[PDB]
Amino acid sequence: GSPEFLGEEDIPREPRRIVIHRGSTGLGFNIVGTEDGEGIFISFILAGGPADLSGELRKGDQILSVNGVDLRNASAEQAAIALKNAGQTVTIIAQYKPEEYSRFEANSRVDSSGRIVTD
Repeated sequence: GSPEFLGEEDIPREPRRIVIHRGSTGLGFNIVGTEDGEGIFISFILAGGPADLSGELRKGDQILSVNGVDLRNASAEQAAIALKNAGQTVTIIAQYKPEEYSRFEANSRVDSSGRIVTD
C-alpha cells in the first residue's frame, strides 16, 4: 500500500564477506586511505564493473582484508598492490563506516538514515 523504501532501513554495520570476480580490467572500484593507515575505504563503484555486479559493496565500506591479508592499517598504495595481486577471485571483508568515510570526501556528511550525502 504505502510504499516500503529501502532508504528508510538501516544499512547493516556488521562485517560481511564479498567475493568479487576480476574483469578484463580490474575490480571496478576505487579506494581512499592515508600513509598512516587509518583505513581503506571504497570511494567509487564503477557501474557494470565486478564490484557493482556483486551487489554487495558500496561507497563508504571499509576494506578490512583482501584474501585474508589485513588492510586495516595499510596505505592506499599498499591496498592497491594487494588488490592488484589478489588474483581472479577476490575475497573481501568489508564493513560499512560512513562517518569515517565522510571525513575523506569534501562536503560530505552522513544523514539520519546512515546514508552518505554530498552537498
